[PDB]
Amino acid sequence: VQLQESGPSLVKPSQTLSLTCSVTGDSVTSDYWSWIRKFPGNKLEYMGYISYSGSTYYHPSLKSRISITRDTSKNQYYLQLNSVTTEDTATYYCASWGGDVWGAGTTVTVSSAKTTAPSVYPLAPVCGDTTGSSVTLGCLVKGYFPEPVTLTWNSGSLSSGVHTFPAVLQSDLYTLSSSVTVTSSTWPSQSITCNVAHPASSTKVDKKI
Amino acid sequence: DIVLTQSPATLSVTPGDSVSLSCRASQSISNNLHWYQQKSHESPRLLIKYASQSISGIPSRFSGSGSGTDFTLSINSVETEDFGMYFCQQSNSWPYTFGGGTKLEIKRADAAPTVSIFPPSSEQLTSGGASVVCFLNNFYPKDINVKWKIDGSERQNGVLNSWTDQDSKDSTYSMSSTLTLTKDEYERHNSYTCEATHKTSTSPIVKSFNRNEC
Repeated sequence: VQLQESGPSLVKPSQTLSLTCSVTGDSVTSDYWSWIRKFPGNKLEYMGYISYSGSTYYHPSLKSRISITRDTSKNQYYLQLNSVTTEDTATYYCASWGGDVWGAGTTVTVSSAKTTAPSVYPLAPVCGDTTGSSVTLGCLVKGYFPEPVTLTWNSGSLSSGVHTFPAVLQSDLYTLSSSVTVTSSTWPSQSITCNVAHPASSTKVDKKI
Repeated sequence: DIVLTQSPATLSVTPGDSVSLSCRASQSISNNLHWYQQKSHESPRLLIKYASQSISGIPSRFSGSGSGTDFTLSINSVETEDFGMYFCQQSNSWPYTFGGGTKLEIKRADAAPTVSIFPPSSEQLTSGGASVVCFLNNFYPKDINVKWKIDGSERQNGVLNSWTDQDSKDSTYSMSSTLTLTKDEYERHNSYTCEATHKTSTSPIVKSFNRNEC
């Protein structure tokens, strides 16, 4: 048995979120199936399930906003959730009612933001924290959408001592930062550049610290 | 709805140790409890059927027990592959519900964080923004408190934090704290401070700077 979700990874507030679960190695008829979503902070929610015949049960917190259907022919079942809000942003999974088999899961983001290239800012030391054996530099990636961005240092030749943090939602836009630490005597003598690629906006920027 | 309380929040162990995770139900749920494991960017994997029934393909080190309100998941000899999230699931009442989850992490020597503070860049300032960034790197445990002070007064508004996953190498954690102000507000204060408190010491690590000067 093999499951796989599919559908848009980005939906606008008030619109309808739709997803498909393609079943393999079995028929949706010979078993019961469900939809599970994971909210940020590791919060799992059992959305509902459909029987071997087609009967359905939904989670009351989803109050008729939700709809689960199926197509024995194509051997797939579906999920529809109307008038979503940002609070519906999450990783969605389809798995056998028993939790026996699962799909890799798929992320769906609810936001009305438009594609936006990030602002990249060089984070250089305060002229007073340059007296240790090591020194850390930084890079602030601010105001982009949607995720993700790919950040490297010196086009990837610099990787040890690097901490690139998960992005967070600032003003309906994403912000992320990264630090790099090298032996103090090598900077600024041996230059360090922050490289940020944002595929969605077909952009890439390099800021030499 | 049935509230499932899993405890502890996070369990720090060393490979080989025998550990157990607790899950308390808000209502009596008989033996309608199941256990799942979820590793980084991976989907939930079933471990135990109905409180203690075994699942084919699941290593024998895993076992479950309990009924009524208290349930327990046990792992005889923890393996490096076992670190991740563990959730219990109520299928007794509707809607089905999951516990808050317990994070099984690898224990390591406590490590003090290396702290650095960075003033807004000229480019951002030109754009009317002023983000003051603070990096607290390679520390353990993850529990840490960071406070921001503007001219000696603690500032809570405008702060956004972000933590990395436990490093798959040195088992440490790192964190980023950013205080975002407008240039207007940033230029009306003098000293900015990033103060971190970690169990490794009762003395706070303090990093600061004073505007324009240095």
